[PDB]
Amino acid sequence: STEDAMTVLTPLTEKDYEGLKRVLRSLQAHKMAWPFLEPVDPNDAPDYYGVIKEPMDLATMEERVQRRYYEKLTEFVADMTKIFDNCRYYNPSDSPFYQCAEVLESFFVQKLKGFKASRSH
Ligand SMILES: COc1cc(-c2cn(C)c(=O)c(C)c2C)ccc1C1(N2CCN(C)CC2)CC1
Repeated sequence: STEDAMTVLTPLTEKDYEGLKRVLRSLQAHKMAWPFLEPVDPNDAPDYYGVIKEPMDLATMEERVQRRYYEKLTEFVADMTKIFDNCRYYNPSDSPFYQCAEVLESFFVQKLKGFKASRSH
């Protein structure tokens, strides 16, 4: 209800998408976001799609944001987390992609905390 506190389960409104779009754009503009901007190209990693069952990337999240796919903030955070978890599953810790996931994930958490602090019904 309008009287209850905001949480990760609060239904997202059209208004909340202004902040989600801002957060997503900030990730897309980060210099270390290059491994995640688009789906992994099978030619760059021929075994990838036989290992990673649920791929995710920032362009797919942008499409989902445009379609208002996310009903609760938990679902948005889950897709973002899948990007980084897939990266850390598939790649060794010394991979440049893994290093990009470590910086971009804590940047996402910084931005998400700001989104949450600013949110009202
Ligand atoms: C080696 O460069 C990349 C690697 C990945 C990648 C990302 N993530 C998360 C992975 O887990 C794996 C396994 C990979 C391979 C993404 C993009 C590129 C870039 N392009 C290379 C040439 N290609 C034709 C277009 C993309 C942008 C430099």
